[PDB]
Amino acid sequence: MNYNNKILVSESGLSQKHLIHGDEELFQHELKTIFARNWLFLTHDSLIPAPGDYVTAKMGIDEVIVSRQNDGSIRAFLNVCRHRGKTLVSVEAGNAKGFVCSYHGWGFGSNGELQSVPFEKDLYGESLNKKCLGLKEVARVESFHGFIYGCFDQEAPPLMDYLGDAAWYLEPMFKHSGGLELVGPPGKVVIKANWKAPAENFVGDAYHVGWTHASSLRSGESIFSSLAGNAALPPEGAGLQMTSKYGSGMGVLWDGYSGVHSADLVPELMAFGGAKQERLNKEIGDVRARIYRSHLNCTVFPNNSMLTCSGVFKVWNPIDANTTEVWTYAIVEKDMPEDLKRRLADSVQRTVGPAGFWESDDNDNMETASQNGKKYQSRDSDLLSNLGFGEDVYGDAVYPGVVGKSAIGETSYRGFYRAYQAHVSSSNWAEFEHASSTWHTELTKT
Amino acid sequence: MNYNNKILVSESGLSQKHLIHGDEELFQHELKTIFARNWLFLTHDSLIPAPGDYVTAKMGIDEVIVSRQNDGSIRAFLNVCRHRGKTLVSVEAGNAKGFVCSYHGWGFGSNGELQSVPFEKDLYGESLNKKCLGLKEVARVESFHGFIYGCFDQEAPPLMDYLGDAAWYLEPMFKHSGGLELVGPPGKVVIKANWKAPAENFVGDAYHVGWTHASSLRSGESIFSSLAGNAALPPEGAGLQMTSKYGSGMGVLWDGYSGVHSADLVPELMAFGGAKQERLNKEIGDVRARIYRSHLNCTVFPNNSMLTCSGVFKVWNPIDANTTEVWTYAIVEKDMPEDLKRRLADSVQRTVGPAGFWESDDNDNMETASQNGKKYQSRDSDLLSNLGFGEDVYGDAVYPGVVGKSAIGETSYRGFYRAYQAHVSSSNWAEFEHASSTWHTELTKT
Amino acid sequence: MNYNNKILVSESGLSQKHLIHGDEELFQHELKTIFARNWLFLTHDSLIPAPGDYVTAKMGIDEVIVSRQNDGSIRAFLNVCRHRGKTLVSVEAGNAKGFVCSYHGWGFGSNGELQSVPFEKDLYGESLNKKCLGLKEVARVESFHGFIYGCFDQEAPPLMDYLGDAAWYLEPMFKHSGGLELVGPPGKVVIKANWKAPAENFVGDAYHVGWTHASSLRSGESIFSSLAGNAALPPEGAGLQMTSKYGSGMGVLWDGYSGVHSADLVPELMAFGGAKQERLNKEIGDVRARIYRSHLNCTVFPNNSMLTCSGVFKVWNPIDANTTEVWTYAIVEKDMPEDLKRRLADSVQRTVGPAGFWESDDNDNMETASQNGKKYQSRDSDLLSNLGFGEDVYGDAVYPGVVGKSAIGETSYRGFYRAYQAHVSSSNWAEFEHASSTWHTELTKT
Amino acid sequence: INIQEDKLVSAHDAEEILRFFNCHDSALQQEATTLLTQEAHLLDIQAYRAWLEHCVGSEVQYQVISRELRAASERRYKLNEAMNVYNENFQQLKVRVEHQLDPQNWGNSPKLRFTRFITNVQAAMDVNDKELLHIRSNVILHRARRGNQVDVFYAAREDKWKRGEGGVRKLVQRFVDYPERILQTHNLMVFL
Amino acid sequence: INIQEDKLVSAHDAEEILRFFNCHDSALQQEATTLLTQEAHLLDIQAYRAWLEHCVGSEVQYQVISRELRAASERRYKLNEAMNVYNENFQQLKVRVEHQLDPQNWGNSPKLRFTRFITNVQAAMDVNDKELLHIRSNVILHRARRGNQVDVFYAAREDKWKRGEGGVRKLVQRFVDYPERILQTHNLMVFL
Amino acid sequence: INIQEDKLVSAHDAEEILRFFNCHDSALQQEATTLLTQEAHLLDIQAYRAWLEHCVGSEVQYQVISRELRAASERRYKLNEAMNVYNENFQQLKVRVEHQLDPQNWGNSPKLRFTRFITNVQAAMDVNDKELLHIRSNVILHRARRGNQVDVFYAAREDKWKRGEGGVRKLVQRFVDYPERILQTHNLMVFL
Ligand code: FES
Ligand code: FES
Ligand code: FES
Ligand SMILES: [Fe+3]
Ligand SMILES: [Fe+3]
Ligand SMILES: [Fe+3]
Repeated sequence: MNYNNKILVSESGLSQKHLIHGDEELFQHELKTIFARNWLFLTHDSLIPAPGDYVTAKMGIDEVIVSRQNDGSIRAFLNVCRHRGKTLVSVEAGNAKGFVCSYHGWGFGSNGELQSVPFEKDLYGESLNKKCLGLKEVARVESFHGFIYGCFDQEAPPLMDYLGDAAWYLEPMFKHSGGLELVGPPGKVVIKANWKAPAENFVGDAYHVGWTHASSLRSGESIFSSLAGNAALPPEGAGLQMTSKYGSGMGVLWDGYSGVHSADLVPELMAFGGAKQERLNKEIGDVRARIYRSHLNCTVFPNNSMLTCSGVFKVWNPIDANTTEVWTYAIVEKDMPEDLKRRLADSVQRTVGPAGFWESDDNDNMETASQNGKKYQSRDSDLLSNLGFGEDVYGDAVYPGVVGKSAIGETSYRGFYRAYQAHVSSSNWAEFEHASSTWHTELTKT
Repeated sequence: MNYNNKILVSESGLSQKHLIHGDEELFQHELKTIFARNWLFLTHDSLIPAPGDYVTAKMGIDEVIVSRQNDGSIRAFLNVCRHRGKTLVSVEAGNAKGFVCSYHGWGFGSNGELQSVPFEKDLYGESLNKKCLGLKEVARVESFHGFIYGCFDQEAPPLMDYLGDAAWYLEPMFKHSGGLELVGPPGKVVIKANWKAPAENFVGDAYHVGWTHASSLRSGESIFSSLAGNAALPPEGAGLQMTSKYGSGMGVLWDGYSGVHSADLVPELMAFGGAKQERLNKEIGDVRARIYRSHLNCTVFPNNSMLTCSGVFKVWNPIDANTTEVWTYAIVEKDMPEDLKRRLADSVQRTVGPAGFWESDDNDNMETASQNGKKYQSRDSDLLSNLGFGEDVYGDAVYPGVVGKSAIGETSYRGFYRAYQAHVSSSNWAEFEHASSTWHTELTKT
Repeated sequence: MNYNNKILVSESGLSQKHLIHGDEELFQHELKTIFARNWLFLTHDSLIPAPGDYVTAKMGIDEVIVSRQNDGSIRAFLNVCRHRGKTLVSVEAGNAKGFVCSYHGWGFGSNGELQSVPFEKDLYGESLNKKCLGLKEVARVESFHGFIYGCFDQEAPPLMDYLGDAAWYLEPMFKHSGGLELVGPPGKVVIKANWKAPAENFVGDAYHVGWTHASSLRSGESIFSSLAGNAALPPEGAGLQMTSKYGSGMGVLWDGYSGVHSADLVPELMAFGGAKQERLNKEIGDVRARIYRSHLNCTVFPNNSMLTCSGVFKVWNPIDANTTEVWTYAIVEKDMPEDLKRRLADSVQRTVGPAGFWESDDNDNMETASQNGKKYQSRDSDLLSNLGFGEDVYGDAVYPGVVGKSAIGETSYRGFYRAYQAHVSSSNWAEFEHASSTWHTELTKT
Repeated sequence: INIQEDKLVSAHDAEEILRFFNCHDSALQQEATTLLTQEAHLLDIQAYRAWLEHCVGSEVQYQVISRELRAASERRYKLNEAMNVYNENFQQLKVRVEHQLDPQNWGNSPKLRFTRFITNVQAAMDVNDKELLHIRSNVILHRARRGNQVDVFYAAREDKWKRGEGGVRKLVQRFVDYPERILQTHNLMVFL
Repeated sequence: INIQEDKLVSAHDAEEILRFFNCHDSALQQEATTLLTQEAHLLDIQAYRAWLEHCVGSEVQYQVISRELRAASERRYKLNEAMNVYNENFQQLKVRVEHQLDPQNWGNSPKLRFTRFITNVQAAMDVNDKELLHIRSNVILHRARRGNQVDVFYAAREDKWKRGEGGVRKLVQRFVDYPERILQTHNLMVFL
Repeated sequence: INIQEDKLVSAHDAEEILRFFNCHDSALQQEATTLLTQEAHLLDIQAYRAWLEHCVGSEVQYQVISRELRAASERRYKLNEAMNVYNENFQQLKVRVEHQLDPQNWGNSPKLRFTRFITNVQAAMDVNDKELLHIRSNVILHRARRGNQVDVFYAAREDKWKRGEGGVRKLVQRFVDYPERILQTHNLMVFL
């Protein structure tokens, strides 16, 4: 397939070829043009707070070690020994000054440097140039209010610029709330879906909720429970959708601070969120204080998703075109009482974790949609994302980005796929930029 | 591999490259040139008799919904939602006026039309062109005496013409007997063989029976039991072999109406078949009435096989070059007593079903022959099908098609593979026809 | 990938691209340029001593039948019927005059000839040219002191020439000891590593032993036990490393006759080896008699490895780029007492067999190093094998081959990979020879 | 069980619960465990004739079904719900045993290896036929052959056993509703 | 057990050994086996309401954890060692049961098939609370759906059971430390 | 069993049937079940020293074989039919235990997870040695490590146990004929 020319996503992001969820050659191409190019979620300050603390993380199909340095910075390195290529670290988290390889005993610092080699003097003499044998380092590591992302491509935009218009929506919860903590360890489960299926669903899919999650809505008694079985459409002005130049997007459901949480947590959460909002009105204005306590379903392009207020944080780790390893953390506000934090974390896993009854509702949707992309008569078929097209705006006086002023639509699909197509057909960041110079015009046609 | 030029099957069908049972690139090519082009078995009238009755079926690797319409016709559609591509129907059979997608709730009629979309007015307004969003329909659906076949290619010959000279042999049992019923549900088992291995075995392989099935012949006491261990060759004139332009073929074993059925059913069957034959002599002539009660081992090209009289009906559903999903039904004569029909159906599954002791004898044959097609030193080796070559006739005054007038030979292999090669090397039906304009001359050389 | 031009192994064998352990297209290319070209281990005289005795063996991914002929020679044939390609023999060893196919009953002799066909007269008449339908024969089969190797390529060097300078080291144990016996049956286990990972480790890796095998060294009380945890480097002159033109190589650890064997066997072995050495001094000279009772870790290129004195014999049978089927035999000296032979065989399996506690230490090393070769950021990375480079010699007055006069280094890696690269980039033996005309000069640079 | 409230429960399944929750006779549970362990041992060593002689009643029905996947809410479509993978009388079991033992059963060389794991044994005497014993048990059956073929089967068995010749309890009915619709074990050519 | 000598053994695991190696009460082992076999039978037929009513105590904690992979020699890193796949009270179990039984639970059509294998039952009365029964058992749980999906789960269960309404023993705590860190079964949406 | 009639049955297998079909001593079956469940519990928590001390006799032979695939009709080829995956005396078992517990056993970090399922227990006293207990049982052994590695082992065990120090019954022989010829579990580095 010639990725320079093949129209995988149509103009304005209105449709995508079904093969994108099934084609293994495209998956291999995405490793280069999506995962090796873009910012990928690694960890949170809260999981590696002290010098020498480390975690392992995936970046695409690669595994990295992410380590808190003595100077307080974070550096990340391929989890691969520079000698004969053994995996260096076999655990998920810990604290160490360095990492010794279990094959021949080479010792690397927490800073990636090759510090020792057994019997170096007797064996290598002075001939081993250890200065050139440090672990392969992730070129870019940056933080968004404690959330640490990495990028293999030195040419990437700064993380803040990469978030584009999405950042404005995230800041009330990520910054002005006093900050968030990631509660580990994550749940980890493999699903037989393409990584794009959950990514697209979280970025932009409010339409499915009433039908897909009918049983979870009815059974759990959450705040959004009137939606069960499409019994009731959200009212006028219940929310909006947004997207951005580099593909990140989200839905906003006004006031839904208790999110997916079952009635057991609703009163406590609605009190806590409302109290903080009252304080934030004075600091950031009524609209943004309201956004703070509004439910955001967001994907940070390509494969990191979250539900603010529900407190869900997801990584869709790619394995192959129909296999994805799903990592599920809880996010909590630092200033919540510890007992509430504990109960919130358990409720996140209860709802969307490995035995998450809500997330179970989505399994067949994402698995069969992905697997159908391999089937001969479906490969060249068009997946549709035209809901709300012709009603999106850009440059709004109150809400930035390309915005659909309705709770339910496919605005965020279109922006996600526009960015995806621009990357897949480009060889580097400069080419992506050239391909994206009229991004918002494209999205707001008709 | 250049399929226009590569000789995968030699002239006259005398040999085939072993790689055809192992090569995954060829398997992908067959999805286009075999499965997307040819007629494939779907279901029987007896399984979807009433309006709204439906089954799911495979066509190659694609899944279809096959539905009885209100006007009595049958239409078939890809089992894939037109929105985001989820599998629509997750069951094997039922009755419904339509199908609702569990992802976003789109509702399709039994006629494939997009009938409803949740909140269409509020969400899409008048902008959704539902008339263009019906399920992707199988272009051709036709019946052969209640047996329903489909074809994705509008350019295919009519099913009757496609059966060619094979139809003449099938009609006594399929038509003049008063008709057949398919008894479901089928057994379903995955085998680690290429779909062509069982297809070729059923189309034309009487030679294996005495040796492969020695233990089943000896143990079951069936009518063909003298063959066990190659203890006895069938006598002179015990049967014949035939093949046809579009690849379908069969063996005929004169008078073997009880087939694989164990001695418990032999007397009852031989009485029933003989009685009907006596009536059919007057209607269709002695030869054809005899064919009615003669055992036919047939493959309807590419991947549907049957044993008449034994009452076995098989679909060899392709998964990959060394994986096939085997569907096993029983076929019974409509006018048999119900108790006999029941016992016949159980006996079919007993012998050739998921725990079929006869079919178990064939497993290693087909699996290892297929898997050896992947092995380096065997890929370019020649599978032989020369038995009886130079003794076949065409245009016989009594028996139509290319015919070998002997019970045991490889006539039907040659015709199967001649058609296969003509398809694999052609881009459409017109090219297949051009490649087949001297089909019978090729088969009857020397 | 263009294998004529792609530098997979750098000059002097100093590094290799990590992708060589992961790339499936390269694995397929190796089937042609490595496995179909080179000598591969089949069996030992001791396993097929009598006329009609046979074993099955793998040669690359192909399976062969290896059979003792009536005249005392050994011939080997593809385990694939010449009719429809079924696997002929389903057992690992036996005694027979021939092999009958279970599909249609064709009968082949122990000499590969097609001897009978059921009902030949009635079915084929005189038309079957049985003389042309013998099993596909392995072109070359030769013995090295009872160890039988095969080669599909008629153009290969004789086995003795192929062993090159390695033969000199093996002869004291293989020839002058009175000869070895292979004790079957082998252990068989699948590991998720590329075949080259264990091959390279056995050919040349003494460096890993103290660290990788720390727990086995400490727990087992073997003769090399002072190495545990890199507590002690072997002294000066403790051994050497060698390699050869056609890729075979080994390490030599002076005097280590009891090898990996736990203290229970050490005194008995050290007595037995020492006694034989005293006799061999007179016959082959002190140096070679010492080599006899010195531990050799050798790979006979490409995929047969051994530890003399420990008595380990391995075949690394390739399945795919990250899958290998490991066969483990014991080798014993024919003139050892039978009770010692029995205990030695059990000790081999105890240490390096399917539950071998030593070999278990190596699993993660080889599996992760191989699997990392598939990971995007590692494919183009360089595996290093520069230890000892610039200190190797060729043409030494005492020790032949390219020799590093130190127990620990990467000399044998370099020779292995030099030969590998010369094969991968060549279309036949003549091209390999042209690519290897300065093999030792290349290895001894700087 | 109230199957109007417990919406996922079949009438058949509810009837079988009631049978065992009522009975408790600990000695019967032990007798049943012995019976089934001995049966499994005979099968595992491929003593199929011994199994017929010692474990299988002359009036046996040995039945394994595969049920078509239908909508949970389905109420109109009424055609055959299941097919019989096995539905054997004693003579038909004997045919299968002879097929296993025939020296031209090529697929039995080299010899297969079976290991059976029987768990969750429950036993209750029939209310009406005081000599009929109901036994329920689950089986994992592992079959290994030809170096690298391994198939694992999982099932629940509803049995009836009755005292026969010599007072030996023998199997008079076995019913299995096989849980996997599409078999991924090559065939179901094993005695569950 | 001396965990200074038996270096791989956790303090928690050593405590549980001591509990059962001390007790032997063969009748208790039998009562426990019955309890667990009946529980498993109810679950296997998807009688989730019956399971709640007959097997689960009002004060239950139903907990399944997944422990982060840490170095055996780790001693400094002190953050949350595990997450809760399940950590349910009775009301939260009831929500899960209602979700299973809801006729708009699309993933339950066609009906799932469950088979559970309970083994290695051990039982001991609590030393201090004479009405609290400790039961340990292992489970293999086979789930089959939609033709060709098969998931097999493996776990050890540490239970506490107490006599409740009507004198019926009911589950008051279940603890499972799930042995596989990354699930390869799509989800863990099964009651272990 | 008549192995001339039951053609697939080995003489060895027929001898073992006879041993258990003769005995019935229900209390012995229960003692054996306890013994094996406790052994499995010790192994599952990796209390390998405790296992040696409490479960393994000083005179033990611990043997697991792998038999070469030969023709069912083979009668001429007479070379070694099997190799020993394990064939351990007490000292050799101790070496293996020390290797497991060594803090430089890198493959044991992060800690492995074992779950064992013991079924089909049969027990009979030896006819001649009144203090020797024959126990047969089957095991499923699940090993999980490093996030996504899972290996499942299946075997039948023929054991001899004898009362030793303190009157505690200990294992004096274990024999396993491993059913899979080519292992697909990376290694067989587990105590069956
Ligand atoms: S591979 Fe890491 S030290 Fe050699
Ligand atoms: S995928 Fe079917 S309604 Fe959306
Ligand atoms: S395939 Fe061997 S005789 Fe036909
Ligand atoms: Fe959802
Ligand atoms: Fe057949
Ligand atoms: Fe090693």
